[PDB]
Amino acid sequence: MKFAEHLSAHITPEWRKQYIQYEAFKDMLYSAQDQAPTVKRYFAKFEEKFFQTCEKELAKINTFYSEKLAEAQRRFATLQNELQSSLDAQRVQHRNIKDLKLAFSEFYLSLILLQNYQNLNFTGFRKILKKHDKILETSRGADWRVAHVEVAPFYTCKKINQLISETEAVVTNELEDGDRQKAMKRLRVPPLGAAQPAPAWTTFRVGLFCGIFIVLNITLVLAAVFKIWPLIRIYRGGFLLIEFLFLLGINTYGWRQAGVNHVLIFELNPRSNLSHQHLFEIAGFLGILWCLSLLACFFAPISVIPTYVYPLALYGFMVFFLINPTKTFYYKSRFWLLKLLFRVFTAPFHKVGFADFWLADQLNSLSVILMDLEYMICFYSLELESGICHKYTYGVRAIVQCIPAWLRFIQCLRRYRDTKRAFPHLVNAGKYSTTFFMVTFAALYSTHKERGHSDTMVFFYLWIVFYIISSCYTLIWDLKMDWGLFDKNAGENTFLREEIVYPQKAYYYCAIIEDVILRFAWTIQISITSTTLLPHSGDIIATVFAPLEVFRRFVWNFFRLENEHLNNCGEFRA
Amino acid sequence: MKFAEHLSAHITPEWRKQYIQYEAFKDMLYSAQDQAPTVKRYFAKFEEKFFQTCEKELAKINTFYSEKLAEAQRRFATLQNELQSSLDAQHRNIKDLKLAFSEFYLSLILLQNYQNLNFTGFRKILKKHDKILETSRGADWRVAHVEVAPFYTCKKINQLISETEAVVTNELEDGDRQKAMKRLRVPPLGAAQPAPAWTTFRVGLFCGIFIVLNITLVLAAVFKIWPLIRIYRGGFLLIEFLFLLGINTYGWRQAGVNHVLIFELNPRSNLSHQHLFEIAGFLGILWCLSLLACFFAPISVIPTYVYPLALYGFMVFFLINPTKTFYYKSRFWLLKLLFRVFTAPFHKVGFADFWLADQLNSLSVILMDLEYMICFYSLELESGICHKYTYGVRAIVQCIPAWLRFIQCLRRYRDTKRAFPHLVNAGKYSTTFFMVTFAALYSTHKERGHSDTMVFFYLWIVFYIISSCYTLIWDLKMDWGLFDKNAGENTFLREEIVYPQKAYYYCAIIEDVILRFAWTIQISITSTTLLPHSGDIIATVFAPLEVFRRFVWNFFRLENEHLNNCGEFRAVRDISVA
Ligand SMILES: CCCCC/C=C\C/C=C\CCCCCCCC(=O)O[C@H](COC(=O)CCCCCCCCCCCCCCC)COP(=O)([O-])OCC[N+](C)(C)C
Ligand SMILES: CCCCC/C=C\C/C=C\CCCCCCCC(=O)O[C@H](COC(=O)CCCCCCCCCCCCCCC)COP(=O)([O-])OCC[N+](C)(C)C
Ligand SMILES: O=P(O)(O)O[C@@H]1[C@@H](OP(=O)(O)O)[C@H](OP(=O)(O)OP(=O)(O)O)[C@@H](OP(=O)(O)O)[C@H](OP(=O)(O)OP(=O)(O)O)[C@@H]1OP(=O)(O)O
Ligand SMILES: O=P(O)(O)O[C@@H]1[C@@H](OP(=O)(O)O)[C@H](OP(=O)(O)OP(=O)(O)O)[C@@H](OP(=O)(O)O)[C@H](OP(=O)(O)OP(=O)(O)O)[C@@H]1OP(=O)(O)O
Ligand SMILES: O=P(O)(O)O[C@@H]1[C@@H](OP(=O)(O)O)[C@H](OP(=O)(O)OP(=O)(O)O)[C@@H](OP(=O)(O)O)[C@H](OP(=O)(O)OP(=O)(O)O)[C@@H]1OP(=O)(O)O
Ligand SMILES: O=P(O)(O)O[C@@H]1[C@@H](OP(=O)(O)O)[C@H](OP(=O)(O)OP(=O)(O)O)[C@@H](OP(=O)(O)O)[C@H](OP(=O)(O)OP(=O)(O)O)[C@@H]1OP(=O)(O)O
Ligand SMILES: CC(C)CCC[C@@H](C)[C@H]1CC[C@H]2[C@@H]3CC=C4C[C@@H](O)CC[C@]4(C)[C@H]3CC[C@]12C
Ligand SMILES: CC(C)CCC[C@@H](C)[C@H]1CC[C@H]2[C@@H]3CC=C4C[C@@H](O)CC[C@]4(C)[C@H]3CC[C@]12C
Repeated sequence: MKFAEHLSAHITPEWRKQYIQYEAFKDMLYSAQDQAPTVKRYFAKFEEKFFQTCEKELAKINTFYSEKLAEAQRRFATLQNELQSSLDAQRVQHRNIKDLKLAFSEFYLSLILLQNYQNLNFTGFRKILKKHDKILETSRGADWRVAHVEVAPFYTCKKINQLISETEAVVTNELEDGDRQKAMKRLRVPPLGAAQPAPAWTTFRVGLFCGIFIVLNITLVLAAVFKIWPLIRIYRGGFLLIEFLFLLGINTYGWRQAGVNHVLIFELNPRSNLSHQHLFEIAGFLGILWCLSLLACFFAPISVIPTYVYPLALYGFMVFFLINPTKTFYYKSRFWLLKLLFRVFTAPFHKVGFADFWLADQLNSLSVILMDLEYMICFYSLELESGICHKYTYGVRAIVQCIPAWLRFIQCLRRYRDTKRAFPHLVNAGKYSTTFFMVTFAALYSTHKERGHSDTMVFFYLWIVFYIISSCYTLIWDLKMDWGLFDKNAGENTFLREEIVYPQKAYYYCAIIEDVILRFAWTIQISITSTTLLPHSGDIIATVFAPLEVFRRFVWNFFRLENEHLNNCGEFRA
Repeated sequence: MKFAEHLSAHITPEWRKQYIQYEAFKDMLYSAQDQAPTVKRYFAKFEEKFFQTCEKELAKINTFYSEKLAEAQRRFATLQNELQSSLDAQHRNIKDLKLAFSEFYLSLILLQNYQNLNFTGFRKILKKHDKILETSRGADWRVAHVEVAPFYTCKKINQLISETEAVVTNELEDGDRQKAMKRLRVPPLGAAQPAPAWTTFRVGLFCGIFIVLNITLVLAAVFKIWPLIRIYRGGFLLIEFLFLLGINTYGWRQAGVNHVLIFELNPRSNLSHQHLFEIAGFLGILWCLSLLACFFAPISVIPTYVYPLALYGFMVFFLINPTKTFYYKSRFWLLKLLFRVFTAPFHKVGFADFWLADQLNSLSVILMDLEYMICFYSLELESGICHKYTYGVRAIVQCIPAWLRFIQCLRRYRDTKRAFPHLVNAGKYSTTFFMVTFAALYSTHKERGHSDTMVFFYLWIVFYIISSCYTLIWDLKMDWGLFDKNAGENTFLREEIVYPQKAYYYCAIIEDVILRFAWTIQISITSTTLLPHSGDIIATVFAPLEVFRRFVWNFFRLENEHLNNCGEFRAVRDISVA
């Protein structure tokens, strides 16, 4: 019924510019009919111009299809050579054959993608020429389609069908022991992008969890206004995790809408990947659990059950929700996340891909959870001078604060060793080491504040200068090296890059301003939380700023993924 | 992919028997493949049997297609005659003719979809046979017979469709093709149309808020001047009825019961079950908020009694909102149906009017609560004067829905002139009048020294038994069409059942048996003062049960009505223009 929306929803992002400009053709036809008042001569001239544009688009489609055909043939030849080599070779062999199977599946997916490209282009050409015929009341569009479009190489080439059949047969005969069902179970390509909406049950569950979360938040606010353990420092981590999951669902939705191929960037399975709806569902469920635990703490209806059981259990459930061996709840994604976390926490011993660095950055923005965990350990170790945990600073607190920065710094060092490109990796390593310097100097100042060493005023100046250095370093890296903004090629996009996938420039400008403000706020919050510093209002400031840090990292995720998709800023791809 | 499910979802329900039996062919293919051990000759014999079955299916499909095409041509001829008559006459007539033309176009599109689906199924099943048998003879059979069958080689339907579009856009749309193809487009129909994502999200959000608010209300009641039960029972029953009606719509869609045709709704624009669910969720959210405000009374200045009224007022406004928003089409249709029902004698009784009258019969508790709240406001504002004593107006208001159904049955008898069904139904509704009147007489005479109260008590018990038996028998035999003599396998049922499980039918029968007596007891208790102590609690408990019973009854009555259309192969409405 409507081909503009169906097409745009089915466009392959990386090939967006190579499809027929159906919307442009619509605008051209509508404008031509709008200016219609000699008159027949003008109509004939418009017809000639329209069909010249059609020929140009058809030629573009043909050249793109020919290039993709050559690429697919080369890929098939390479895959056959690899299969022969693996067969000659036959733990390591199993991994090799699995990688070969994955490569064959990816190549088949590419063939399906280009077949869909061909079908969509032909359908768009036919529909636009039908619209031309209907608007201009002429039977010449069909003649033009039959004369050239019907005989165009892109529509008359069946090499892709033969390649698909050959790939299927080869996989079935040399990778699945002659079973076609198993081969097609992995080769089949379901609808991609936004073509397949999320299940109705998933959306209903997301809505149910959102409603329960909203009502429970209202109830919590009412209980707090009306109505032994620090509840803020125990529940801030959970609240931040829920907020991060919700903002990550928003990030995934925006990436899908803007054509940012985060599936390829994150190296996820394109045939089956988690969507924003599932992230919203998980965030809503975790928020429901968090709200229930906090309400139980506020009320404690059961006396036999101590209050401290409620927080622990909540966070225990969360742990049990992530390390569950059973294949019940997002098991594929949960196992992938577990592997990524293991790689990140063992950063120097694994090659650093985009996913590892991205998760390490997320942890950098989520250090408050580790700080709260360490504070809970301190509370259970000593407090259970009364408030000794938050009144003094120790090295363990500083190293716990710097753990995410340490992980990122070691990742950058490993990347430098692997690639030897000193500039980016070492500049990023220094950016992360500014965090170590700032935290150490803040801890020294806090320790010296208690005793009159006479060298506490000099430790404060060092902390101020290193705070400024770290803030400027992080902001510059975020604006220039992460988002790729402030580029010379952006003639029409001031303070941006040449190409921006997102619709509005206001998004980018507000992002720059918010990045600066919340970078300063994040540095301040890290300074406050790492050490005693403000002994009275520090906790409130940290609690207020941590959600702002999560929001800043969410916007940063948006723009970092955008830059990575447009330009290989992270150099994680060939 | 998954062509069996696609065929099941896209088949026209009334033509279910007339499609290619894809699942049956799959069964034959799988059974033959498993039975494979002389092997080649056995395979050839199975292939011959499969081709014979395919030939039978092709002949049946061709015959059905020819019959439907002939019906379409006759309908087009009649429509052209009506158009000529209208031209000779030359607003309501033009609108009715436009509706008839749109319905004919819908029927043509349905027949074309039937043809395309049958051909695609024939191709898919023959491809499956080729794959399983490792032979290409099925493709040859498809080419020789399926691709040359009259049902697939006849493009007369496309020409008829084009002629219909031209006629509509010329003689009705004033030579505009934009107004045409908007009245007659036939978007995806049946269960093949997914509901909007935002609608599902709103349904979920409303359900979650409703659940949490209900939990809060229960906690407040268990841990923390105006009868709240009477005030809010009507609203709770309305919310429950809306939720169960959404369930009814979902089940009708899944089972293929074409409620759209039975209710005479527009096939192109239908209210999905999720829309009903979200409406019920929002109404329940408002009801829970009002109840919580009554309980806690957060605003001291605002009196408690304002909270319910407002809610109900909003509810009324929600139904009365003249603005073209918030299901304005469905709301206006419901308002017209209600106006027809409450003025039954002066309007022709369709299925929708009788169905809504029955729904109101199951929802008499709302009217009773309204009357009680009128009495309380008039008199109370002798403690409990309204509750302790009853009057004739109470019984009359109780019998109102039964009066509506009885007069509808009388009108149906007057129109059709058939005396069995309509007058037996009228007697079954008059039993309610007798029972209510005798209950009221006994309750009135209990307080006074009539000296014949026991006689009226015995009369009330006799007529209560009579009414319960009458309603139960009518529900089981007439409404649900069960206990039919032609039931071969489905004992105590009819020959053909649209729902997957007969256990559902048996459980529904038992539940109706119990709940008809429960509903009669509830009506007796509410209408009079038989049980002044526990009567209110009994009525409150029974009213949701009455709504559940009228939900199950809706299921089975709609199934029974749809089976008649299935037998008649009537997939579209019969439009008459005056
Ligand atoms: C400081 C303390 C800890 C801080 C928090 C730690 C971790 C959470 C952070 C990020 C989660 C991953 C975000 C994915 C981003 C990429 C885009 C995308 O959406 O990708 C998703 C990946 O889904 C995920 O990874 C899971 C999403 C998160 C679910 C949360 C589970 C519960 C966690 C409990 C918290 C644990 C600590 C206890 C509390 C103290 C695509 O899924 P797929 O199925 O295509 O996956 C690929 C699978 N193949 C390749 C085999 C097909
Ligand atoms: C004693 C009090 C009685 C309580 C009220 C009981 C029932 C009213 C609701 C529904 C009855 C009709 C249902 C028909 C069955 C098929 C399912 C379906 O609903 O399908 C619908 C038909 O139904 C409806 O439109 C029902 C409308 C529902 C709107 C909600 C209004 C609620 C108002 C609340 C009242 C407040 C009272 C409180 C004061 C005490 C099909 O949708 P369409 O878009 O094809 O509609 C047709 C529209 N064309 C003709 C243009 C295509
Ligand atoms: O509205 P009408 O009745 O006057 O004519 C409509 C009709 O064109 P027709 O006369 O056959 O040439 C549709 O064809 P159809 O789906 O049946 O298909 P096929 O016959 O199978 O090809 C077409 O859909 P589409 O197929 O191009 O998506 C639609 O385009 P529209 O919504 O604008 O959407 P856009 O594509 O421009 O975004 C036209 O609407 P209008 O142009 O607004 O008036
Ligand atoms: O992703 P992979 O292909 O690299 O690895 C697959 C492999 O196991 P691994 O993780 O390598 O240790 C399969 O068995 P395997 O070792 O005999 O290997 P082969 O496929 O013969 O090479 C296993 O099938 P199973 O026995 O559980 O059913 C499957 O599990 P699971 O997700 O539940 O998926 P399902 O199979 O249930 O769909 C894994 O994922 P996927 O194939 O993508 O699905
Ligand atoms: O590869 P497989 O074996 O897993 O699936 C095959 C077959 O299933 P099988 O195993 O024989 O039982 C078909 O029926 P099915 O299982 O979905 O149906 P049920 O619902 O159970 O009836 C399936 O869909 P479909 O033809 O019915 O729509 C079709 O897929 P696909 O490429 O989309 O074919 P096309 O639609 O584009 O023609 C494949 O046909 P082959 O070309 O012969 O390989
Ligand atoms: O569609 P019909 O032709 O069968 O009936 C339409 C007709 O109502 P009638 O019976 O004559 O009283 C229109 O009034 P009219 O004669 O002044 O003018 P027109 O020449 O038709 O424009 C009315 O306003 P309008 O929408 O068209 O401007 C429109 O409302 P509806 O679409 O609901 O509302 P919205 O689209 O605004 O939300 C009705 O659409 P139906 O939904 O199908 O009933
Ligand atoms: C108050 C100010 C400082 C905060 C910074 C502005 C916020 C509101 C801006 C910064 C980046 C923006 C996002 C950037 C990209 C997208 C993807 C798009 O498909 C939908 C909108 C969405 C999701 C934007 C929403 C608004 C947003 C979050
Ligand atoms: C009270 C005791 C004796 C019996 C209770 C039986 C209830 C649970 C039975 C009676 C009628 C049944 C319904 C009959 C028809 C359908 C439609 C189907 O597509 C889904 C199930 C559904 C919705 C059934 C669910 C179960 C049901 C509601």
